[PDB]
Amino acid sequence: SKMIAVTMGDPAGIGPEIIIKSLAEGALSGAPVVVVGCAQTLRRILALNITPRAELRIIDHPAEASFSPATINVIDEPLSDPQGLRPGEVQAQAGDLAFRCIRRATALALEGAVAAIATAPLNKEALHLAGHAYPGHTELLAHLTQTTDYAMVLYTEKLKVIHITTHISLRQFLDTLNQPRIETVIGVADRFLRRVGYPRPRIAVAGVNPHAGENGLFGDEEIRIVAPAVAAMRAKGVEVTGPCPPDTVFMQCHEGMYDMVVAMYHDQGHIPLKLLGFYGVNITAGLPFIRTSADHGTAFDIAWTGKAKSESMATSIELAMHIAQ
Amino acid sequence: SNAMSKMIAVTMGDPAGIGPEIIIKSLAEGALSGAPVVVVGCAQTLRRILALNITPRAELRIIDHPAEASFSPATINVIDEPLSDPQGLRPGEVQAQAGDLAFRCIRRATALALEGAVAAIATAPLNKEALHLAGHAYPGHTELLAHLTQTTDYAMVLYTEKLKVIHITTHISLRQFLDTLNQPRIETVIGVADRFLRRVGYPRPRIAVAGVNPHAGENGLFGDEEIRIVAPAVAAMRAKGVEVTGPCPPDTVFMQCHEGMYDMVVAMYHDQGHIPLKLLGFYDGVNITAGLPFIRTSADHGTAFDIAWTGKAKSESMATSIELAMHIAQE
Ligand SMILES: [Cl-]
Ligand code: NI
Ligand code: NI
Repeated sequence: SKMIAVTMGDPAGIGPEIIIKSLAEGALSGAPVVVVGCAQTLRRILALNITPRAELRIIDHPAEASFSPATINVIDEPLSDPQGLRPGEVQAQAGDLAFRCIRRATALALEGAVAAIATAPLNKEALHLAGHAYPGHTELLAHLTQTTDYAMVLYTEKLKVIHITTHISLRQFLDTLNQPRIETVIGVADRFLRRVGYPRPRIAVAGVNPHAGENGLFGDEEIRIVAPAVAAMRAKGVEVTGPCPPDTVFMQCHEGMYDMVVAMYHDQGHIPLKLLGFYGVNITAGLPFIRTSADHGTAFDIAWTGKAKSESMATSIELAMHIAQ
Repeated sequence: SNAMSKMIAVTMGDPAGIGPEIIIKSLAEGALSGAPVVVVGCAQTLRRILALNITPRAELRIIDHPAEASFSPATINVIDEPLSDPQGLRPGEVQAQAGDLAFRCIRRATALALEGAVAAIATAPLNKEALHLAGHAYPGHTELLAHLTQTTDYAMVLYTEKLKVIHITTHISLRQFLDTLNQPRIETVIGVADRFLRRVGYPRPRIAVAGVNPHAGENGLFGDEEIRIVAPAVAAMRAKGVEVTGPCPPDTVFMQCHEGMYDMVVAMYHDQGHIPLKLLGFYDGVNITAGLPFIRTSADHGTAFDIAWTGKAKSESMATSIELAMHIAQE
């Protein structure tokens, strides 16, 4: 039984309650999931009657987990002051816990004690206040695993995408586009797909401009940057093609012509995925293990009220499990 | 005529291209057999195509005016706009007489649409080089139609029952889109969208405007086009009573429209609007040139001189464009 670790995230946010909701009932009840988090915090949430009931089984190591419906196995990573934590506020002890849970889960994944991680949201202000000077999970995970090259993947059965960049302006994407990064991401895609079991991954690389530039009629990015990256990776034995017209390449992948598309920018890849009804499926590819997450924040405005939806947390756990098993 | 609806015109386009054969295939059989469609084109060219046995059979009914049409299955009503030398025309070659015909059919059909004799035009493709060689200095249909109807403000619409999109920009580089994005154009396109949908019969169209940057900028974290250009356009049009909202995150706005939250999305650039439509299966690129005084449609195919007059060109997109023109024309 391949296990998933789930990190608590910021305990003052919605992470604790969406973890309990995800694991206490429904499809993931009794699933092989180990929570790395503050057990006392989980108990405070349970006492507020804002989630289904659950028994906690505290453990020291994933190999000591015992899975059953309505029980949550927890490796306790304690807050310094669990009873003093205030809901929905930026607190150093909360940012510190978010960091420590990621650190501990990462160590377990690197040892092979768990197969993958699914992360609950952290608050970057609190993370920084606690002395952890990372923009977010991605840079922290990269540091803890000595991973230089990584990229965001959206993963569904029929359409998979990996992104050259994500949360930057469209203009910045154009002004930073570069051949080394595209080659790197093609390589990350190939290794990622091999590791999920595709012996000979078929990868398509999207162009930048309409019609992939129509032979230079629109822009020069395809001839000067994208096509040379494709050629270099084809020479290195990757089954990669492109540049491909953006408005047909995702369609082609969805129809089974390719296993994954390399999208040039956030919306190029996100628009098609979310239209197909995937509004929990993001993977940080390139790390030594699979890491999933949801696109939502800590939601301090509603934290500890039971209003936050747990579906994206559950979807991220399900995805990690699916790939691991 | 014996139409039970408004009629539309179909223009032949460049006769040396695939226009003639895809018109015949569209109208001679299948869904549009007997439909209230009048072809404006060179009848002798259609007869040359029929004699090549590269299409289904069809009887031609030549007429002088749409009101004199008589619609029936496997018959095509044609207002004959003749080539200067129909028997000398060569398939799949740039020829002045072909460009001249393409122009004349558009001119004649436009006059009929403006007079109300037909309610829309669906165009077959023309060849720009031939159009220019015939002394008609236009990049293509859109500019020619805009000129003949004195239309300044227009935009490309993709139309399905669940997802409709109108474009700020289309065939330009992403960099040129970013360098030329301006508030007046966005206001104009919102206006074109509102008028188009009200005409269709949506008294209070719900229009969403897509952002430029991821998360529509995320309150400025990922760029400022939304704050400086797009949001002011939306506010200006809301002040004119348009039910317009945005800027919206690009990766959720098309999905929301598709789910029924909005009637139409204003897309900022070509791929932003084209990726979602082609993913849902609409790969033919049928589109409406919105803002003209009448409905005009077309498919995204060219003249395909490589296969012209061989019967290999697919007619499905032509048929879909005729069907869409006919449908939208009924409002
Ligand atoms: Cl109308
Ligand atoms: Ni995002
Ligand atoms: Ni196009």
